[PDB]
Amino acid sequence: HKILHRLLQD
Amino acid sequence: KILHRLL
Amino acid sequence: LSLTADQMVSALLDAEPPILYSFSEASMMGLLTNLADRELVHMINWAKRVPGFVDLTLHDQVHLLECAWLEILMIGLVWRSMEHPGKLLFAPNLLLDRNQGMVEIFDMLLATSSRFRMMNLQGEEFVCLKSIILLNSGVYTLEEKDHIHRVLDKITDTLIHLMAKAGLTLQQQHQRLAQLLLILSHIRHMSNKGMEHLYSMKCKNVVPLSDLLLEMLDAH
Amino acid sequence: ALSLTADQMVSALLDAEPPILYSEYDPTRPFSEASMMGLLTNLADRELVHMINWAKRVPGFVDLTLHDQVHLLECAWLEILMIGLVWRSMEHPGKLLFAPNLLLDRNQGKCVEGMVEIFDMLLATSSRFRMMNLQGEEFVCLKSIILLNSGVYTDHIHRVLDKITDTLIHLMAKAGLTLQQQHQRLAQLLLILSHIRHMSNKGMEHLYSMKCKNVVPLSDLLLEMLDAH
Ligand SMILES: Oc1cccc(CNc2nc(Cl)nc3scc(-c4ccccc4)c23)c1
Ligand SMILES: Oc1cccc(CNc2nc(Cl)nc3scc(-c4ccccc4)c23)c1
Repeated sequence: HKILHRLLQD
Repeated sequence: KILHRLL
Repeated sequence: LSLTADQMVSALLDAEPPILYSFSEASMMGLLTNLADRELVHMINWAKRVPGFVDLTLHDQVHLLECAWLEILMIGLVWRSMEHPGKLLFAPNLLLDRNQGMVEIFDMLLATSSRFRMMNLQGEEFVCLKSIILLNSGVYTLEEKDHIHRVLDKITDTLIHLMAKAGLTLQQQHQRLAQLLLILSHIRHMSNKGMEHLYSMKCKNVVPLSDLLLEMLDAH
Repeated sequence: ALSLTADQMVSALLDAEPPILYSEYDPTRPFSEASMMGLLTNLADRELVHMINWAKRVPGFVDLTLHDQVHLLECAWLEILMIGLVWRSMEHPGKLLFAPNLLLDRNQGKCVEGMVEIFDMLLATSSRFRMMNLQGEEFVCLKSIILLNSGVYTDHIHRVLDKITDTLIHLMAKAGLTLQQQHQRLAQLLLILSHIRHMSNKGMEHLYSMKCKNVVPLSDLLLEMLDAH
């Protein structure tokens, strides 16, 4: 997935 | 410019 | 600066330009750019009838129209496409759906049309919004800036007057005013994208572009 | 979110403010076009991480799906960095405070091809904010409006945007503005957002040209953010 997608979760 | 002469 | 709100509204309504008439990839942008060139001539006459615009210097008038012209074309296009869900009425004889499209811009225009439909934008509000675009879009790029800002405040007053006259509460007036002005950010975005597209057309030197449109790119 | 009062709206936004970060500015060496862009892309990259934390604390934002959250940030991130930059440059006429250790005038911006044009617009926006005496409470409302509005056209978001409008009016009345002055200043503030959009689009085109000429390496995140435009 997009980097941004992961960062929004962490 | 054209806009000059048009105004 | 001395006009009443109703006088502001009737002046802007009176100045409204006419709607003009106009496939391959080259031929369709031929139509769009030929249409845009003819509309620009009428835009110049309209700008001269926006109250306060003639008070500005010729240099300032040129700068404002150079910055705003595609934004103004685009809000006009959205406005006349509003009663045609899912389509853009470039001209009465040139009504397009998205499959005929560019499409990135097309979709943005369609979503703006649907937003105007959603808020039931009124003709009187539309002409105020188009004058705001003209006065605002180049004002950031002393006495002449204060005059533009004083006229801008007058059009805000006129927008609020229209909403009060329509029965809106104070809270609803402020909310709808904000809703309308935020759509102008999206219009700025679409004009930016459309300039880039126009610039690529001039580089590809396939579509014929008028001397006037070529000078409008040069300014950007 | 829709149940917050105006004062609670303002308090939440103020407490969510990201920190001011430092650049990797190396004073031992002169600037080049590459090293100056390197500083700005490195800073923007580190700021984005704090941006994400902040966006999760903007009321109504966590209610959205992950895809919608991605879209809004992809659309607004550079506008948000720029309105932040303008805000913290307000008390430095003629300069842009990219970071406490990176406070530049326009002559230093000429180092990067195409940069001074964007530098001049940011300076003008900062001057506009200063002459309007923009307050921190108003600034945080505007920054949240950008997050929620810029990607919206591409009902819940609009109800939250309306609440922020209510909050701006409440702030203005609390400061003693007349009813007419309230709607005039609301319009003046929201019209600046059109200019911030414009500057973001120019900076995105500028970043793209830096990538495409191999001037500076962009992080994976910055590459994906650019790529969404
Ligand atoms: O009132 C009018 C009359 C014609 C076109 C438009 C809106 N113009 C576009 N719309 C869409 Cl969907 N796609 C594209 S791609 C390039 C343009 C464009 C066209 C002309 C000049 C500058 C840019 C453009 C409004
Ligand atoms: O909070 C920050 C941190 C860094 C930069 C900025 C403002 N960013 C710029 N400002 C000026 Cl004057 N010129 C330029 S030319 C290209 C950019 C740019 C830089 C990075 C990413 C995308 C675009 C840019 C704000």
